[PDB]
Amino acid sequence: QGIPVFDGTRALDFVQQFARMKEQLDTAKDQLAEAQ
Amino acid sequence: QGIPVFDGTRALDFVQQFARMKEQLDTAKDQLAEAQ
Repeated sequence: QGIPVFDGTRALDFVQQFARMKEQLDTAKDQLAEAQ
Repeated sequence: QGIPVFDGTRALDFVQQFARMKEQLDTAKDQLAEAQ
């Protein structure tokens, strides 16, 4: 679009959110293994 | 709104987040198939 901007704060926040999503995915896979 | 801005960094980050949400959804569907 126009006038690109780098929201430096969201980068750290997005890294943390990505880590928590990884951990949620790992827990879900553990549940799947348990059910199997 | 006003003065549109393209946060080029979030685009890559959003792609990664979308991939992880896809994988979470796939795991949830696998759990559902297991329970059924």
